[PDB]
Amino acid sequence: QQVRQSPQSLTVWEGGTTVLTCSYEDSTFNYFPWYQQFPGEGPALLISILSVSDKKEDGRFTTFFNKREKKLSLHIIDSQPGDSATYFCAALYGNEKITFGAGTKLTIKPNIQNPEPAVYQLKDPRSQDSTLCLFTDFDSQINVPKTMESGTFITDKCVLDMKAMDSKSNGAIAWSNQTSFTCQDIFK
Amino acid sequence: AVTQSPRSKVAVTGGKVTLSCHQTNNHDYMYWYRQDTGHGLRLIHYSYVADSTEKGDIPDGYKASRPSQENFSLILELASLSQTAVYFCASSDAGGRNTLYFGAGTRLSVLEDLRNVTPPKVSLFEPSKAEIANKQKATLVCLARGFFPDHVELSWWVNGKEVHSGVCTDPQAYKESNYSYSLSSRLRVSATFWHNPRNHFRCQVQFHGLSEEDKWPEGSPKPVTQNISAEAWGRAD
Amino acid sequence: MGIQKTPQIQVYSRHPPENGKPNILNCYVTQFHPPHIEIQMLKNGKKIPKVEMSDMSFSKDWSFYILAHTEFTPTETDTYACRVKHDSMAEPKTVYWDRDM
Amino acid sequence: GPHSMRYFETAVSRPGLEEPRYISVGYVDNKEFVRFDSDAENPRYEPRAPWMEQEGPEYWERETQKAKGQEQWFRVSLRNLLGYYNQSAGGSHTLQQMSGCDLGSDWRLLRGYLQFAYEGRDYIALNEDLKTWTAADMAAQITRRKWEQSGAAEHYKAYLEGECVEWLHRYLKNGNATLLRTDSPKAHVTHHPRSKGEVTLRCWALGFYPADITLTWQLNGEELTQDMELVETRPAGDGTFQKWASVVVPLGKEQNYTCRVYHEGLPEPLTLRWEP
Amino acid sequence: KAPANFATM
Repeated sequence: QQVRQSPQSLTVWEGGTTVLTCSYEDSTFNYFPWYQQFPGEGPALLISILSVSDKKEDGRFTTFFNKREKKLSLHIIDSQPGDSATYFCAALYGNEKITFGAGTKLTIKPNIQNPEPAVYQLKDPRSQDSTLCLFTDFDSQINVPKTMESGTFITDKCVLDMKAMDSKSNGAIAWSNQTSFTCQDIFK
Repeated sequence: AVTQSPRSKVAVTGGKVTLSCHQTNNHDYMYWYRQDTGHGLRLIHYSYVADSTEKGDIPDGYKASRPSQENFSLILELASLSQTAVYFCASSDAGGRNTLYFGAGTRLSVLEDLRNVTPPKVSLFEPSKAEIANKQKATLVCLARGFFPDHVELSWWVNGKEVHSGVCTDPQAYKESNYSYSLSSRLRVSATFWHNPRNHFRCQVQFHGLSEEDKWPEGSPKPVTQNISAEAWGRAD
Repeated sequence: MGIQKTPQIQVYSRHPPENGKPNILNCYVTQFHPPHIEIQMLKNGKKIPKVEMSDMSFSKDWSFYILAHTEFTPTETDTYACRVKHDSMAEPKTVYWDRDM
Repeated sequence: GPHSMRYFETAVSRPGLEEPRYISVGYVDNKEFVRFDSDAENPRYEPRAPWMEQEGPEYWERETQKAKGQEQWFRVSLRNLLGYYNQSAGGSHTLQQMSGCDLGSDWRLLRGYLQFAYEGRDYIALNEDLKTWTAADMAAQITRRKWEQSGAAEHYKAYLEGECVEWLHRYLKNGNATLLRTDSPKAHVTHHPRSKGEVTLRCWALGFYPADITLTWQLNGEELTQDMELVETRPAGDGTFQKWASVVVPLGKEQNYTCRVYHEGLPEPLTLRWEP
Repeated sequence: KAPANFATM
């Protein structure tokens, strides 16, 4: 395969610079577009460069081309949560058909700087006895535990941002096929 | 514009499936690509003029038809398990370096038995008094459970308008058992927004199942594509 | 568009002609546009079969050119010609071989 | 000295069922070196000079694929122009392209060319800056605007300054010995009476290569202009060329006139006279 | 090598 794109996915902290790279085999390739694909949508041309150039910049996005090492890269400065998407590098020669990389799934996350972790139980009022557990406002370093039991489920870290004020927060949810569980241990 | 139809398809193994694409770019080149678990864009078939088609890189199992300049269809005569994937149509002017303009994609699941297709139970868990008290915030949690296959899209609606601030939805449905998926999301608002009885909160789960093309026998609900919502009003309690 | 150009025709032998020596008759047609053209070589006013046609090419003014050729053995008696039909002209143009040109 | 490379391309639509005829010819220093024709039994780029046999099969494969892409491009472009000019469906129409580069002996790009004609008239051309377009008519303004919006000039600029220059250089290295080959003209003068005591003197040059040549007539050391006729230089069919130039002169004065033949193959120009 | 044209006319 002619266009090699790694990693499968990458996380970069919000405000950091994300660096995405690809390598290619055919040294005659001379046109290198990048496509961005947001979840539930189709890919769309982000930026492109010809092999006669070193770089192309458009706003916060820059592509770099290095012929000698047959490497292409995409830099995103001041990375926003809205840049979370799959990025596809691609290459071709002349009017030959485009070759796409496998794509890198980029997620930009806030690194939370005043964490107050808490665990809460919530109730479904259209139910007899149905409850779940919310683990919220914990720091971006820690690993959310995964279930050590059939019948109980713990979700991955999910980051929200109330753009109403300045309050991003990591959260995760747990529920069980029972009220034998308790929220105050399930999360550590 | 490049528009695909349907948005989602659930088919039986060995069943016939046609994915359609319509473009208004007046472009001569059209393409069908395959994407697997969010990776790759693999060329199946393409066409550079109305009324003919060309084999792409992974043509096997697929036919294409180009009845007009605007329309390019992908045909799976005998759908197999391995054809479960997301399919993207594109157009371009001529080809080579000319930009590809893509449709929004079609998700296909191929199943041994369509009796397994089941819409979600959608449940809305109301915020804990401890959070409201301790943090002056109120996290609502929506849970969709018991659905199959995993063609669901979850959205939140506040006072009749879709919201994106303050939401985090799981990126991937969690498989609870062979034929049963679950998905969660949360919406966080301020305590006083939650405490206002004028505010209406709705979790909507878009389930993609069977369509009109599917026949369904006499006695049970057809598990069709449909919206299922759960709701709650704010309150000063 | 656009601009038609009228074909310019020469008929001449590859080697100096002598009655009774086998030779090649050329019909060189240049400066024409559009590229669609019909070219016959004639002996006594009758189409010669098996006339070969070169590849067509064009010049930096966009006009086309091509070479028709056939084997022939000139005599005192036999007339040779090249006849060309092209949309720049009301009627076909026939150019007789003149051995001094 | 300078050097040039050119690709001359034509697509001609046909009123019947057939797709357009597409032909591409490459030239190095005005010598044909490759050719593609969609009407060949096996349509592919083919070598047209001996020295192109240095290229491997991948060269011919990928050039061929390129031509196949160009053929589609010309087909689409012809159909678009048919709409821009509101022309009837059952006709025949010609689109042509000239592309290439002129290089100095220091391998500097002197000038890049990228231009088109439709129905024998200039349509659009990339300007000398390799950045802006000159469009000849209403339809071409449509094309110009389209190419301005898609950034098309940048792609042609890249080709003209990069590949065109680099491949020309490679072709001149490989083709050097054969590109320098000459065959000298053989010249003679013929004498053809005409009316009222005048004669045509015809100065012939035969069997020469390359085609470039100059023939002049003179009298008493002055080059002539009037009473003069030149035929277009013409192939003999065997890879050499022919030309003649004539003057009309008074009977009795023929031997006063001399013909000069200038050709790069010669150690010096030929001078000759009617020799009865 | 030949040009590979970009946008159609």
